[PDB]
Amino acid sequence: TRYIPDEADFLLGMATVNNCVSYRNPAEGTWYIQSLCQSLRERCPRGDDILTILTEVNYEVSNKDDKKNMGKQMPQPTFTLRKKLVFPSD
Amino acid sequence: TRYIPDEADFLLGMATVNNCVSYRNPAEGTWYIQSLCQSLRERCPRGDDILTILTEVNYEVSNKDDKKNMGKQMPQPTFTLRKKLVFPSD
Amino acid sequence: DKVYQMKSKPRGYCLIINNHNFAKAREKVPKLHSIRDRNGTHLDAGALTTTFEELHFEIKPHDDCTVEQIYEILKIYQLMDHSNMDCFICCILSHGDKGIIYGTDGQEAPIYELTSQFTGLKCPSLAGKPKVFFIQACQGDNYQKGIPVETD
Amino acid sequence: DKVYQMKSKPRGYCLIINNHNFAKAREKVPKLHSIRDRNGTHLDAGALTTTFEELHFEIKPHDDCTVEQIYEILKIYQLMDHSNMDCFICCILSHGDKGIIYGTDGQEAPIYELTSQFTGLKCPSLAGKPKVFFIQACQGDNYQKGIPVETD
Repeated sequence: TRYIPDEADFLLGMATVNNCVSYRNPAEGTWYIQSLCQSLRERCPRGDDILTILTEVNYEVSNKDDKKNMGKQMPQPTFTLRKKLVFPSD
Repeated sequence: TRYIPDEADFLLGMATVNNCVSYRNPAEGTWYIQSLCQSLRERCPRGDDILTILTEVNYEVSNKDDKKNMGKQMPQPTFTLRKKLVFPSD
Repeated sequence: DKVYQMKSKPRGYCLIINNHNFAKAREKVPKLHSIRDRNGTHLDAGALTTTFEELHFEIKPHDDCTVEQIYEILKIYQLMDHSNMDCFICCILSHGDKGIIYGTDGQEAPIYELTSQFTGLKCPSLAGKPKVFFIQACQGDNYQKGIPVETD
Repeated sequence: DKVYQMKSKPRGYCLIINNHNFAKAREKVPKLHSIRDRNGTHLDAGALTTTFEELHFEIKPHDDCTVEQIYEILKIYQLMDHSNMDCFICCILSHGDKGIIYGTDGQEAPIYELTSQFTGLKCPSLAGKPKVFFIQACQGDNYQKGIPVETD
């Protein structure tokens, strides 16, 4: 048989880079999870992979702001994926 | 004008997950850098993006082994990229 | 391009740890005296449920978990037989700080202590299959500053 | 899909920090008494040079750098005007340990101390442009174990 690393095939989607805050709109949900779900629902039927989708989440969340503090939020995926990750609808 | 996060648009390509070794063949180069260069030279002309390429590097390096210790190596990219990253040839 | 097999129904379990009520944290942990309940978090839990059910995952929600409860839940799934699954997803909605998430009791769980339960050696029936973790939490108390750029 | 602009020639600088000779580390740092020279590292430096020159980057090689020399080099590029560039790349080939890389002198540079020099506020002429870091180094002394899977 073949052997791959013990820690292969992980995807860790973080709402924010280390040391910083992430944001929750109490009437809507969090910037990160709401963006993630929107992108998944839109792009998974198109056959787009999760890294393309998380790139879009980085884009969308990067354009939001906390006008109280002039604050921003930067999500940050990390991965040991060895193949494209798609979630087909059929 | 528009504002994006201070830490946007980074790609960090690590040869290995935290706590573990990476490998160098003294007659060939390192598993990670040699795989990276091969994949870049092959796929950039095809228009493939850097995340697709680093996924392939994860695949290739995951199939190598250190037969002295039955050791493996698992590379690990992390990113705050907000767009597809391609390196065109023209 | 190589792509992960993704054809089982269900695709796999999608855990949702949904932490709203931090009364115990406010009560028991001095520095978390004024940590607030996460009003609106149910809207994320619902969005994830809809989204991943649509993508053929089996949703396993758990509301208001202490750190020990979080570890109990993950142990259950670490020891479960995923042979008939193609994927595993775990979503954590909570407060957090550098490298950790908080239980509703204000105890800390390091993120890599959570993910490491599902390595190939610890969960062989997920070997070679994608394991996806979405962590919605602060990772510290600093505000991320903005930088000016041209509009796309 | 949105894609980063990548049309300038050169595309940008591609730094290569190429650490081979660790005599000073062996001499000055007790625990690194038997840390070995990185024989063959020039083969990586050359592969990166060929590859990124082909992709229209301007290669800036630096051999056998102490931690202070590494910081000196990065400061130069942090203060440089990248207005006419579309990208910045920095490749580090060295020994390392958890979260750090070693200078040839066996001093430690935390990886995030290196990358953080190029944030939008610290390097405005790279704001909105991709900044890519490739780190070839150990991140500890543990062997990554193997797990059995079916052949593709």
